[PDB]
Amino acid sequence: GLESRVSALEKTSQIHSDTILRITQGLDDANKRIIALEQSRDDLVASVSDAQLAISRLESSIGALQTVVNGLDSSVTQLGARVGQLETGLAELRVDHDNLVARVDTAERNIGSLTTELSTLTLRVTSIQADFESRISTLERTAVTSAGAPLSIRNNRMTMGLNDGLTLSGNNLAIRLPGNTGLNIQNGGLQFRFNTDQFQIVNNNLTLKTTVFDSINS
Amino acid sequence: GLESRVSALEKTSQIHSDTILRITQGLDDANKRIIALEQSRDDLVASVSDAQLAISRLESSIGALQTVVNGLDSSVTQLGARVGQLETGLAELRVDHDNLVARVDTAERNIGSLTTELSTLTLRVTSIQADFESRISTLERTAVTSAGAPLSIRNNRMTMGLNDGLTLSGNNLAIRLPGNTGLNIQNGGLQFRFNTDQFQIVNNNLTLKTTVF
Amino acid sequence: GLESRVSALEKTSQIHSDTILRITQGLDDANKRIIALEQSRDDLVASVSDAQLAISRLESSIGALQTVVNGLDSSVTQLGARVGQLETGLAELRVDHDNLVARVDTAERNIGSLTTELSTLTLRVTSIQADFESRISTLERTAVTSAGAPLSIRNNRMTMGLNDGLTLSGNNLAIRLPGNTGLNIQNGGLQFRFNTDQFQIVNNNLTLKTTVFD
Repeated sequence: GLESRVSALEKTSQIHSDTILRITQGLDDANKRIIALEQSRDDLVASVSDAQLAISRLESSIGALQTVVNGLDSSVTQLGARVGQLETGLAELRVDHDNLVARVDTAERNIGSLTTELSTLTLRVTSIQADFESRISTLERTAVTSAGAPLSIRNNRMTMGLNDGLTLSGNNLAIRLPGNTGLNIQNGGLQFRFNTDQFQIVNNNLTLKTTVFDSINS
Repeated sequence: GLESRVSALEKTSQIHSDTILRITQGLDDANKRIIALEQSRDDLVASVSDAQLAISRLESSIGALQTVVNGLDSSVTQLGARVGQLETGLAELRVDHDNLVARVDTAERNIGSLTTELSTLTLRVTSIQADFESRISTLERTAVTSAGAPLSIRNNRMTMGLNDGLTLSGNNLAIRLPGNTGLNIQNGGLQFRFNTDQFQIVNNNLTLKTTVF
Repeated sequence: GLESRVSALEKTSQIHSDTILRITQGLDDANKRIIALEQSRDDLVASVSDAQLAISRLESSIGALQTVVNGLDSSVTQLGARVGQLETGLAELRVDHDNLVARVDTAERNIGSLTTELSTLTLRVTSIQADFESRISTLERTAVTSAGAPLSIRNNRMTMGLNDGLTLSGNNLAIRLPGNTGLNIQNGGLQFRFNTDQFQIVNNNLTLKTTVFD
């Protein structure tokens, strides 16, 4: 009856008491685990906040590096064009210098050639001047350029003027003896001629012979 | 009395059972949600640790790359100075070459004139030598340089030496006949003169005239 | 007895009601804190995921930049080698040009000395030509190169041909009178001689003296 209803309550009350104590232990365990979770949350928020700032710094550093590198790339491209032209320019100036060196090599050979050719010609002029000076001089000292009477010169020709009594016989000067007056060229020269029965020569004087008048005296 | 007290206890006891069951249900659900949070927490810790390590590596590699980019920047600057010096040096040498070319241009033009003027002078010396050689030798072959007696040369003048018997009549050679000895220049030359009543000529001999009785 | 048991149950029933309410308050506190942790967890997942995505992007950028930088380093090295070859080349051309400048410096001095020597010789040749021309043509105009008889030239020597009657007394032209014929060179020239007791000269005529007949 009423004792049965009380006994049933006491039975349930003991179960309620045991279950309440178990729920309390479980709720205490859940609370501790929540605190540990809130601590982990705070640690994670701080680590993530630090990681986010570090990432932002890395993005600034990388972005600044990319621009510096981009600049370096253009400068290297400009220097590559400048070295390329410098190698072309130096190759051209070397070809131009070598072509000029060949021209100087030819000019040095032509200068040396003119030096000996002029030396030969200067020596030749000295040789001709000396030989001709000596030859002209010999002629000037020894050639006949004037003459005294009976000789005369007209246009490089010398002639001899002769008066009557002197003439040319063959190629020679001779004594002219016209007619017959007792003069003759004989016995190597000029001789006088006389009748040898009438005349004689005594002391180189014409003399009448001693016997001339013998026929008259007889 | 007790029936009402027990009845009240029974009513509260039934409410307690129902609330206890709902609380157990709630605690069970809270426990399941705590487990999921602990697992999520473990996964976050692992991923944050991995993120920190990766950041640390990015910091190291950016730093090393900055050092290399700094070294590259200085090299590009040093090369830029060297290139500009080479560009000036080549432009200076091209000017110095072009000026020396102009000096060779005149030298080549001066050699060409010297070669021409020497060639004309050589032909002139040959021309002068041949003309004078012929003229001198003609004079050396034909000119009178000596003479035999009665001719003599003194200071380029030729004279004729004359003995008594030969003289000048004007500028002509003549026979000298001093005084009157019967010799005379007449009838075109030398003749002997005699009295024509006392002498005659027979075979070019002076003869006494026959009519002298 | 039974009333003592009822009173024991009532006391326990009130303790149960009070603890149930405290557990209800505790469980409610737990649920609020769980909801907040779940939302914080969702935000952390989103923020960690954003950070992981940002990290992988930086890793790609660093990898790509390192590639470019190594290429640039390779490019600067080759350039530095070309620059060094250009420097040794320009220094070689400068030496070669300055050695040619010295060769042109001596060649110009040689050309100048050769212009002087050729100019001096040209004037000298003209002087020799003018002096010799005058002297030669003076000899050509005045020198004796031919002679009329009795003068004759043989090998630049002039002689005079003489017939009998003409000879030489030393270097002088003389009349030759062989033997004793009455002719003699006396009183400055040619005279005829005669016996002055038998002959006389009257009007330059040989005459017999009157005394010869007596």
